[PDB]
Amino acid sequence: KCKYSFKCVNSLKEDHNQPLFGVQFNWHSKEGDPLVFATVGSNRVTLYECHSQGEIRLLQSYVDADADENFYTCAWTYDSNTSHPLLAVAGSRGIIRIINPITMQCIKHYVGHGNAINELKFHPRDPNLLLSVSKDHALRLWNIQTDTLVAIFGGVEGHRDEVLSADYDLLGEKIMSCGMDHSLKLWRINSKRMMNAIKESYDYNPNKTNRPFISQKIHFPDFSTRDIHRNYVDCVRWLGDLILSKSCENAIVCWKPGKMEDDIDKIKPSESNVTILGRFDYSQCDIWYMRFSMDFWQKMLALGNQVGKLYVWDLEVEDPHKAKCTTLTHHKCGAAIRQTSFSRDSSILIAVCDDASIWRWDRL
Amino acid sequence: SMFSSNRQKILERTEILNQEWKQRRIQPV
Ligand SMILES: CN(C)Cc1ccc(-c2cnc(NCc3cccc4c3OCC4)n3cnnc23)cc1
Ligand SMILES: [Cl-]
Ligand SMILES: [Cl-]
Repeated sequence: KCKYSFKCVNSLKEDHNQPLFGVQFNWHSKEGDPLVFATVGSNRVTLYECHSQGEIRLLQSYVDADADENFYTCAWTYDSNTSHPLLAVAGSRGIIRIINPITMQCIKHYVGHGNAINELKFHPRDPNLLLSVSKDHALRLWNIQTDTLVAIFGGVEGHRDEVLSADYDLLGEKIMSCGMDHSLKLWRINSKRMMNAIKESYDYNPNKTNRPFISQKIHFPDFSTRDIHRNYVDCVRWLGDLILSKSCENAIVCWKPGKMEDDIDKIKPSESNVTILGRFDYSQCDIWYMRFSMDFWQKMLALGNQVGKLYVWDLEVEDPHKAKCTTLTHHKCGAAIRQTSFSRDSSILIAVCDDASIWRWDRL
Repeated sequence: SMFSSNRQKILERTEILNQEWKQRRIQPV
């Protein structure tokens, strides 16, 4: 049975009054340094610092030059040469912006997606590898050190509709993506082809060659299934070698490609079987665009619902029914919680809402 | 168990990431 308990210590509302779609704590900050998180919504990116007695301190507010931009996602990284933190943001315009979080200057941007970007993810070992997932049906892998487009995951056997989410596994050997076509697709990046494409993106030097960098066009995934959910799949994360994914059926499904005993690294691209291992049930979260999250150690799973409830499960409890923690509710938190983020040490859980409100829950 | 085996993979792989993070000194925001 779960023992995790939390207390709501603070809340605030951003003055733009627009829905907040993204929230991320900076997990790159070193131990002892202040806990910082970013929020995204409207044409805004806002940074906050967490302090004692539930204090949420406003640090900087970025306002995009384009008033019609709607940010949907953000992700933290660091400059591998100077150790400086960096923040990537993207949304409806289909443009990735790399912002210096200390000054709020847009350092650089990446154009190429034919439509909106639904999610950004940085590789867990290499801070220069940025993955973007888009309404154009494709995923794109970028090397932000050399400003190159490494690979485009899409085409013949890629997604047939908007890609809503994606996740790298813990060691960054593979990606699972999902979207509106009801499918979950695996893309290995530790293949000889992709490891060489990544190495080539590092050798690319414009002041040494006049030819443009050639991106890989990966048309075929390493696994594909439409047998987990019967509707859009708007969130996917790895849980070790297993997968967590959700649709609108008020359940997060824990599953794995192949039969029960099949090794993730030995499944063939034509594998037609899937194994469901369990379901984390909840209520009132049957609307699209509702993200679940986990803490760094993958000991807690969190998901907000359409009426302001925040569900939490203890992932160290094998049966998902006994894994359920006490649901986090506040009588004033009544709008849809689009995304949550735990601090690196799991001591703080932040939730962001459709009414521009931010809620801080501290672990007891 | 499938559970204990998967939990052990998560424990060892997050420990690898945690050690890589411990060696780093990223500037605060
Ligand atoms: C204002 N209300 C009443 C209407 C409304 C309008 C836009 C979206 C929306 C959110 N988000 C994205 N994408 C990012 C994304 C993908 C998956 C899961 C989540 C996401 O962010 C929140 C959690 N959108 C893309 N196109 N419209 C979106 C949602 C609702
Ligand atoms: Cl992040
Ligand atoms: Cl191909």
